[PDB]
Amino acid sequence: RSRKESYSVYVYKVLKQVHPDTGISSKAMGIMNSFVNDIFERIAGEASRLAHYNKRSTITSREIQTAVRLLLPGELAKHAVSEGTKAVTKYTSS
Amino acid sequence: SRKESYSVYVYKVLKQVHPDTGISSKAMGIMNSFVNDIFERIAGEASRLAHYNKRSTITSREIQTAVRLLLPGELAKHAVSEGTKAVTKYTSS
Amino acid sequence: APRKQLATKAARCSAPATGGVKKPHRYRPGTVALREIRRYQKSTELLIRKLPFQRLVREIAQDFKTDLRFQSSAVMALQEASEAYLVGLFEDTNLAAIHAKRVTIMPKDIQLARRIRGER
Amino acid sequence: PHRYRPGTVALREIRRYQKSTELLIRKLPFQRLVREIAQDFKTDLRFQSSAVMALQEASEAYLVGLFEDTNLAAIHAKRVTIMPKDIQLARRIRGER
Amino acid sequence: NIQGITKPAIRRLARRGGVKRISGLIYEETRGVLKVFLENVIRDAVTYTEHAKRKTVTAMDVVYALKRQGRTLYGFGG
Amino acid sequence: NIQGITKPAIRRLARRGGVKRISGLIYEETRGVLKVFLENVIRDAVTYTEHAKRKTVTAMDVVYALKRQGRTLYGFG
Amino acid sequence: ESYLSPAQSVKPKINTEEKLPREKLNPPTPSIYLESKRDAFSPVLLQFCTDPRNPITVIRGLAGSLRLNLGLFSTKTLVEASGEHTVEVRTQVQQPSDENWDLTGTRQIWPCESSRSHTTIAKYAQYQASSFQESLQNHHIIKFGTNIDLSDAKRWKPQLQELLKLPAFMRVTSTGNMLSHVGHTILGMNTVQLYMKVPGSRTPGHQENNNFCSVNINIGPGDCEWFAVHEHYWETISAFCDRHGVDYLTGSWWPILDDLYASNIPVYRFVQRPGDLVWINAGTVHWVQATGWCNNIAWNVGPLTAYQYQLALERYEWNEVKNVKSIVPMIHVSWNVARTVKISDPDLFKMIKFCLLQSMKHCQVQRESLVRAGKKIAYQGRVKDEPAYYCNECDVEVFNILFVTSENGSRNTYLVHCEGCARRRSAGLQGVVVLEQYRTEELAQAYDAFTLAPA
Amino acid sequence: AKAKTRSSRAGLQFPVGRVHRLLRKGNYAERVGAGAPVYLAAVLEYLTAEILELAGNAARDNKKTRIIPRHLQLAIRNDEELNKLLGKVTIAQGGVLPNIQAVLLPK
Amino acid sequence: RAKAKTRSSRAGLQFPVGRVHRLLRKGNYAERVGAGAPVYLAAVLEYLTAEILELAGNAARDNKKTRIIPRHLQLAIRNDEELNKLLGKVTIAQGGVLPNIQAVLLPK
DNA sequence: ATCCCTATACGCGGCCGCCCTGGAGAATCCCGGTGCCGAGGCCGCTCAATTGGTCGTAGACAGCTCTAGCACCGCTTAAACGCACGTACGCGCTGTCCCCCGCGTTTTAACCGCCAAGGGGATTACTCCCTAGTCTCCAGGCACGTGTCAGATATATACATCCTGTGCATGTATTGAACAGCGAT
DNA sequence: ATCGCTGTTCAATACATGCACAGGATGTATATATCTGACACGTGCCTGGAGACTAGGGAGTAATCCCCTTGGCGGTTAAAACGCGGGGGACAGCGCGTACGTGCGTTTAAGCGGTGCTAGAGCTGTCTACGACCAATTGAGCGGCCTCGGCACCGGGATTCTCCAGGGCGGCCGCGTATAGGGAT
Ligand SMILES: *CCCCCCC(=O)N(O)CCC(=O)O
Ligand SMILES: [Fe+3]
Ligand SMILES: [Zn+2]
Repeated sequence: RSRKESYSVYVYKVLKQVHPDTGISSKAMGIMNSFVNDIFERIAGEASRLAHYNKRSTITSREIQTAVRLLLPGELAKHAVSEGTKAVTKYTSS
Repeated sequence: SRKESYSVYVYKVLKQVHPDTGISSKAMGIMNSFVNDIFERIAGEASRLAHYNKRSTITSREIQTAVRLLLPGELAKHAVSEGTKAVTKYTSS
Repeated sequence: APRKQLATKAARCSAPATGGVKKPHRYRPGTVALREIRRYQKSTELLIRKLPFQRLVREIAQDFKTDLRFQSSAVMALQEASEAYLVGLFEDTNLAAIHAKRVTIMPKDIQLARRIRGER
Repeated sequence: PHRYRPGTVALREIRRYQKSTELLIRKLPFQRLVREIAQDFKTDLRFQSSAVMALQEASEAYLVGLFEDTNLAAIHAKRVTIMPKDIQLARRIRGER
Repeated sequence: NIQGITKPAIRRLARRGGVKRISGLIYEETRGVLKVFLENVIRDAVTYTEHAKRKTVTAMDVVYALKRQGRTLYGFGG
Repeated sequence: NIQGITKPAIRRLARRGGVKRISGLIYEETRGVLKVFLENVIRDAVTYTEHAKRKTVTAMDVVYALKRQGRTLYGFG
Repeated sequence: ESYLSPAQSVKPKINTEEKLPREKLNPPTPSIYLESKRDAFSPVLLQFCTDPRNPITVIRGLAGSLRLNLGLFSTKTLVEASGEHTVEVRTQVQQPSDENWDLTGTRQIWPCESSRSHTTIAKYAQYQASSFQESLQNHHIIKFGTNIDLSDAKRWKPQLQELLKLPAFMRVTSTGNMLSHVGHTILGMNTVQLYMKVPGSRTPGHQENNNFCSVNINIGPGDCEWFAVHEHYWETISAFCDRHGVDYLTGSWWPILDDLYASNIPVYRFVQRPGDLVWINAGTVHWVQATGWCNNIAWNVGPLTAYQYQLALERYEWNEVKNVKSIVPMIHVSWNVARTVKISDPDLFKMIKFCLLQSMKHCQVQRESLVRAGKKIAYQGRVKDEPAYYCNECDVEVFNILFVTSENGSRNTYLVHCEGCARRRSAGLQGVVVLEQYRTEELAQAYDAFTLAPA
Repeated sequence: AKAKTRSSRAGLQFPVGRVHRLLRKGNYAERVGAGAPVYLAAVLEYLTAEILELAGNAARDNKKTRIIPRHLQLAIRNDEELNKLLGKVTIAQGGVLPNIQAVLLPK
Repeated sequence: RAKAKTRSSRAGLQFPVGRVHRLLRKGNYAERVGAGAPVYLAAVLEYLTAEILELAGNAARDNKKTRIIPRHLQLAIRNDEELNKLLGKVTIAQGGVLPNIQAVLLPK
């Protein structure tokens, strides 16, 4: 009856981007959905704490970037920050 | 500007449990940090409880459940008793 | 120089045991253990029986709330968590045993691995 | 020449340092180490005195706890001396390596 | 009912954990450790379930109780 | 400069921890462990301060970094 | 090699191809009593036990009068005399009396159930006690206690200590028992052995290895059915050994009256009772069944009596040519006996003389063709109570000279070689040390020392 | 109109009003119940009073009036419940509990 | 109005910028959410998913399989060091363990 | 001036040795075969994201103060360093005894398929109770200033403790004595 | 029987640890004395909490469905349980030499007190863009469906490691050996 949203629709698109001839099982898809939800929660909570520390009431791209710097480990942090900056530039430009 | 701390109330509780004992400044800072820590813990757990059940308010139920989930056993029992008594007295007045 | 260490089997007298039914082939103690290690380190299936685990879970939960029904996925998740926890604990216990210059993991190894991890 | 047998002054020091709360590291060398470590991340950083004190307190707590765990790791292997392998085991079993 | 977790099952768990030789007394200790862990997680899950005014422990309750203990689990829900 | 944590300092820390005998190779190990711990904590604190568009590393930044790593520190706010 | 021929033989001769009625095929066997120590100790009783006329004699109540604490041999105080030890047991099926049928359930085949097994002593004690009272008050299975070592007198001190109030020849070993003179402790041969069993327990028929005389005391409370046969009919077994396929030596088989009935072998059927004693004469192939929960104290001795030695050496020769394992070195035993015994009979005099001369001759030839062409002829010296060294590629006894080298072994253990196997080794011998413990001069001196006292 | 602090109404010493304001401005939920601040303040006061009683006993056991961080550390690390609630917390100037492994005590 | 262009397309992403904005607004993390927070968060999540899925696909191909099961995800996570650090305190249900035997346990 | 005669350089040939090499046999893997069920693409819909415009305030910017972070000096002395000595402790080797492992056999209960009931989770619907918001009034608690007494530092003292050189006491590594087995006379 | 010899079985003797036990240095717990600066209080006021009313949406309660959780039955099939034999490993014990603890002398630099400069944290006022809010719209993603290939089970042969032999070519050991020339007669 009532709907249940999930990141499977976009996870499969990302998979088709990476491996254009590979699939994914249902259990693996659930694992990936849980991973996406967990990382979202971590980053969002860290950004909220960052905004609360500095007496801000809005979460901006800077808060997300600093949360990514704090959470992701080493090289992954740099790559994710670069991707996010490029995405925001593309979004604002267009 | 004007800071806020629990030092004013931590000293009342002290006087209600050890009338002739004082507290230093480092110790008072430790007590204030401890109160802040426990407040953050309980509030976050209650917020998670409210969000999980597809609700949008935090009430005595959520606070009691968070106290049960975070406090270890006997502390939890006594804290729940005291909180329920406090809410009862507050409502009665 | 003087050897004087010549030796042989010791004599004995016994009622005949005809037939001599015996099993000669045996693996040395340890090789099959390594085989089991390899076999279970390349699989993903659970190593505990489901029904006994469900019975234990219900027996434990009986002390918290009565008439507590369990979703099947709930018990499956509990089993997965418990077995992963035990596998990690056993890895740390084996590390402690190897630290102590032994190969046999003993209860003291488990106790040390739990104390260091902060789990009382 | 009254000489104490080995290990008798060690226990006295253990008792003396467990009864106390003072910071065991000299403040100036620790401050210099903190500044040197920070200069790699950001340049021309200024540290509050309270920040350096908090860093030193946290470092002392971490090292004391690690030494307790390493002492446990040493006693299990039938030894009174702690060594680098004991510390490495305490760190591995701790999930920080 | 803790005897359901048998010696062969504990041997399989240890083998997956990389253990080669297993002491005789380790099985009882493992049973106690498993019982302690299960008690903690099940108590948290039952608290979660009681909050929702329910009577069946859902997979989400177990996942939340585990994440509360510092043992996040993937593949049984959010 | 890392050598500023002298051998007597590490011996005092071990004594407080309970160690009775100390090997000769443990001082270098302790220096490495302390360097790694301080590096992680200081990187977290410097990121925290840099977010606030500041040049001074406040005691609150260190406390937040410690809370984030998993070492909650009382007595500094 | 050959050490025996038709020159020394006291062995009475009868032909297996004989005819026997039921009386001769089932006659009561000579039996006696004992009313004093002097009876058994007197030469009359000992000779009766060394007498070819009687296949076996019963000393009824011998312990019943002297009252030695054979009840201390009881498995009760045995457990209160041992908690942990080895008790070899032969698993067997509980057939009633003499009905050891087969799978089809209506045949009596010669082959019998005889399977090895062992565990802790207390395990067998528990099993036998429980199966007792018929397992807390045919169809049944029965573990069979056999050859339980008793070579130590410490844990069994009352037993062995009280087991000396009898004559030397009926004693474990003494100057009247050649087993003392072998310098060894042959298990189940020269040191008494106790074997517990349940009702129906069966030790398949056999002749005691080397054909010694046997001293058997069922301390009970169990009883025993018996089937004694004199030595003449021994090859008779072999006869039906071919007919029913079983073998006469080291095999497994429980005869039946008709089985050897075509052999016309009589059957000295009788029994004993708690506390009794019996002398199974050397050469008596006997098959026993403990029809009740019991425990035997049995061992083997040979009095210097002439008949004993000749009735015995036949088995030694058999084994030598049958590659069959023996349990007593006659060569070495003949030496120490001919070296430190009051040999006072011409019969046994020449009897030993012949094979001793053959031993001298073969050792002579061995060293002669192999002294320098041999390999470092060594002089070990034969330290006192050296265990008799037996080959392993053939098992034959190695006397004086021998071929022993550390055959690898991380602990460097030593293996023994004889001339017969030196062959499989290589041309003559090439690789194994030679160690002879008696110079020909010393052995010749001992030979000269051998004399017939005028006793 | 007659003012009355909600702490007095509930019988508490900790501030119900301040706790309510913190719960409202800390972004925990869209709404905050009337009894939630009272319950949370009562629990906080209970925990504070328990640890304070333990610390005062520890300090008096040392012949001192003022409570310092060492007494707080002793109270937290001695009692098992408080030790478990604060098992991953470092108290500044708290020190360590006095213990020595018996294996190290002189033979 | 004009042809509605999904916010994800403008950001050049494949994760839902609008859905991430919805979750941020309804998750009571902050009083207000900037226009750039959803885009940044969606891009970061998509990058992390791409990394994990590329490693898992390589692991699956090594195994001679077309689909991806949780075992392949566990292998990919526990091999890469940074991913293992990020997900160090996680357990993948039905994933198993990384094969390893202490060098001393090997037969002498 | 000649006999000597056994320890010394010589040898060679046994001696162990340490790996190599072979079959035999349980393991596990890979190729070919068949079949099922779940993942993947399609379809209908509905509700959530987009568009488009307005309102209010949150944060960005400029200006400005007064805090405290840094840097200096000059000295006291407290602690770190280096060295010499010895001891006890970590580490290797050896020995034993025993307790886990590999295996076979009995049994037992986990598991799969299917049936069947109903308890409770999940949803929709209606109603009101409660929480956010707004305004105003005023009380508590925060910053600042003061004094006084608890705790730190010092001294001199009496005491607890550890290290070493005394003694007795005792069960045992090591003696004579008291049993005898044992035999030719 | 006995005048000798003999193996056992008992007691008696000597010796080094367990432990008192003195002294005596050394470090420690203590008790009175003194003074500092941090706590505990008071003062004013001013930002935040409380009183009062509104207005609206979240939550509570009920009614209903139907999913799925439990209860059960039978047979089949692997997995558990029990017992056995044996070797490999845990534990102890002894040797040793090496590296760490202790104490003392030398001296490096941290702690401390001032003292001044200024870089920046922190406050205040302005206003401007940007995020929330709302109405209308449609097309993105979700719930079902169907289907067809990837994977799962199966069988049968192909390596392939284990695990015992059996040696074959390098080592040292050690027995043997030849002796002969400096010493002694
Ligand atoms: C060599 C093993 C047997 C020793 C001789 C006794 C024997 O064989 N028994 O069957 C004992 C029967 C008896 O006489 O008690
Ligand atoms: Fe016989
Ligand atoms: Zn031979």
